[PDB]
Amino acid sequence: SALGKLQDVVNQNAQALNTLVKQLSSNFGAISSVLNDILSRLDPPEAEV
Amino acid sequence: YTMSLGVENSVAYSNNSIAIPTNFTISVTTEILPVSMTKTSVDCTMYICG
Amino acid sequence: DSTECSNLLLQYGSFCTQLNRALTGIAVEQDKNTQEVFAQVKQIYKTPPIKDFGGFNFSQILPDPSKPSKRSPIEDLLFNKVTNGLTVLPPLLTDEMIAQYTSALLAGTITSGWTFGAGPALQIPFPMQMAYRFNGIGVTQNVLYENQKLIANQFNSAIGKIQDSLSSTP
Amino acid sequence: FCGKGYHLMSFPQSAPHGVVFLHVTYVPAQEKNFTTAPAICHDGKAHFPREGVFVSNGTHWFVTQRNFYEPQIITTDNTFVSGNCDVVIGIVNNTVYDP
Amino acid sequence: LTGTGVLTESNKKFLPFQQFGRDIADTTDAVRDPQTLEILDITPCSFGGV
Ligand SMILES: *[C@@H]1O[C@H](CO)[C@@H](O[C@@H]2O[C@H](CO)[C@@H](O)[C@H](O)[C@H]2NC(C)=O)[C@H](O)[C@H]1NC(C)=O
Ligand SMILES: *[C@@H]1O[C@H](CO)[C@@H](O[C@@H]2O[C@H](CO)[C@@H](O)[C@H](O)[C@H]2NC(C)=O)[C@H](O)[C@H]1NC(C)=O
Ligand SMILES: *[C@@H]1O[C@H](CO)[C@@H](O[C@@H]2O[C@H](CO)[C@@H](O)[C@H](O)[C@H]2NC(C)=O)[C@H](O)[C@H]1NC(C)=O
Ligand SMILES: *[C@@H]1O[C@H](CO)[C@@H](O[C@@H]2O[C@H](CO)[C@@H](O)[C@H](O)[C@H]2NC(C)=O)[C@H](O)[C@H]1NC(C)=O
Ligand SMILES: *[C@@H]1O[C@H](CO)[C@@H](O[C@@H]2O[C@H](CO)[C@@H](O)[C@H](O)[C@H]2NC(C)=O)[C@H](O)[C@H]1NC(C)=O
Ligand SMILES: *[C@@H]1O[C@H](CO)[C@@H](O)[C@H](O)[C@H]1NC(C)=O
Ligand SMILES: *[C@@H]1O[C@H](CO)[C@@H](O)[C@H](O)[C@H]1NC(C)=O
Repeated sequence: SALGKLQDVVNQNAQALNTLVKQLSSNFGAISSVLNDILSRLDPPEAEV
Repeated sequence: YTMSLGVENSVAYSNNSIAIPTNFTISVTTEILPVSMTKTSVDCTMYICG
Repeated sequence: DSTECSNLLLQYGSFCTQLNRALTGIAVEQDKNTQEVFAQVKQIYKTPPIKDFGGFNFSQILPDPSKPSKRSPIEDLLFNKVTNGLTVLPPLLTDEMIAQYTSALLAGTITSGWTFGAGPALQIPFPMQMAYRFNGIGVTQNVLYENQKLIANQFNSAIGKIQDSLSSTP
Repeated sequence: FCGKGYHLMSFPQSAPHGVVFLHVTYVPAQEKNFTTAPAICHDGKAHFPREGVFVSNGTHWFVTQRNFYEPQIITTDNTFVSGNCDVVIGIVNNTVYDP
Repeated sequence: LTGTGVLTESNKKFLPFQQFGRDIADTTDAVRDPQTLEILDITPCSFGGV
């Protein structure tokens, strides 16, 4: 634990990056979290929503 | 437990007593200081849209 | 307690985890700040029973044994003059512990000068410590020793005026 | 600012996303009690230490540098005169050698 | 399932019921193609900043 400050910097940066990447798997109230599915499933007036 | 702040010490103060070091210790201590992070960039358009 | 609201909130991902993580980081950083300010010495020093410091008077800054919190008069004045899912976390160091740390720092700097900050605490008479500090600003020792009572009187008067100024200015 | 103790020098070491400083410090050790005085009274003159501090090992009075015990004969070379003995509180009587 | 990338031979030992692979971001990483049952490694073609 001597190098804890640098390891903390690395862990916070990597963890923030991982959380940002994981946020792409949330649909945020939409039908799906994948844009390709929404494009290939719906008409444009609802696809825009 | 209730943590201890440190080991108690009573300095033998008087108005005519001085403590003079007869020796010394050459001590080396480390100080770790973060300097930079990883330089990341995000393609906002392709992140949101692909 | 709404179950449908929570069911909808799971669709938003780990926003709650981010906010709790950031607040936890702030909370531990506050304790780290207090440690770095106050916990600078691992020896708890105490002032001698006899307060013979060559005429210098530290009663306003030394702890008061009469008080239950063992705070100094100036510290007690400072503490008197400063007044849905949310929780307030108590600080790691209590006010009593911070007062003990401050008391240890005061006892070290009164009985040992700057020596306790660089190693073992080395006892030295306070007029001689203040003569060293006079050397540190380019003033010879004799200027202090020949005016020792006057310097002690000025120091005591200035400390008293600090207490009065704190008490009277909101 | 550069480690615990009286700073001597520091060495930088490169580290991943940071820097490590090796702070070399002078930490005093093996302290010994002495009897001290603010000044030495000699022939109605007050002698003060030029660089050090007056210490007594029990029988003799010496002048030593403040951060290391190194007693020396109290002479007119390592002391300066200011006033008489009637003003300094705690002055003690001792002879001041003259080369 | 729609996506864009390169289709290559894969050395990931899939289980027989397993049909497609997963990463952190949920964009498809590998698949088992129909009509052949062959497992294809999916990597999106190169991007970067200019
Ligand atoms: C200088 O002398 C004083 C006493 O005249 C020493 O102080 C004592 O130290 C011991 C050991 O730590 C304690 O048990 C006593 O309670 C202390 N007495 C007082 C009155 O404080 C001091 O340790 C001596 N210093 C050196 C460097 O020898
Ligand atoms: C000052 O302290 C040093 C160590 O901090 C002493 O050196 C030690 O001396 C003993 C006896 O001579 C040896 O057994 C050790 O091996 C030495 N240690 C080192 C690191 O060299 C030194 O003697 C002390 N000097 C005085 C005058 O007390
Ligand atoms: C140090 O200062 C304190 C306060 O500045 C002195 O305490 C005063 O003592 C006189 C008589 O003993 C009282 O009339 C005052 O009311 C005290 N002041 C307070 C604020 O309580 C103290 O005498 C001084 N000297 C020493 C040696 O402690
Ligand atoms: C204080 O220091 C002085 C000087 O080091 C000591 O005086 C010497 O003591 C030795 C003891 O055998 C004698 O041989 C020398 O002749 C003395 N020197 C002089 C100039 O007289 C003295 O003994 C020390 N006192 C204590 C209590 O340690
Ligand atoms: C230091 O020496 C001076 C001068 O030798 C001493 O002062 C004398 O003290 C005696 C005792 O009271 C008086 O009778 C003399 O009149 C004083 N002479 C002068 C010139 O003041 C002084 O007492 C000595 N101090 C110590 C602590 O021994
Ligand atoms: C220290 O105080 C005592 C009284 O407690 C006094 O007799 C002595 O002269 C003082 N010494 C110095 C150097 O002030
Ligand atoms: C046709 O596809 C089926 C899967 O539906 C597979 O079992 C079969 O082997 C395929 N036949 C050929 C000739 O590719």
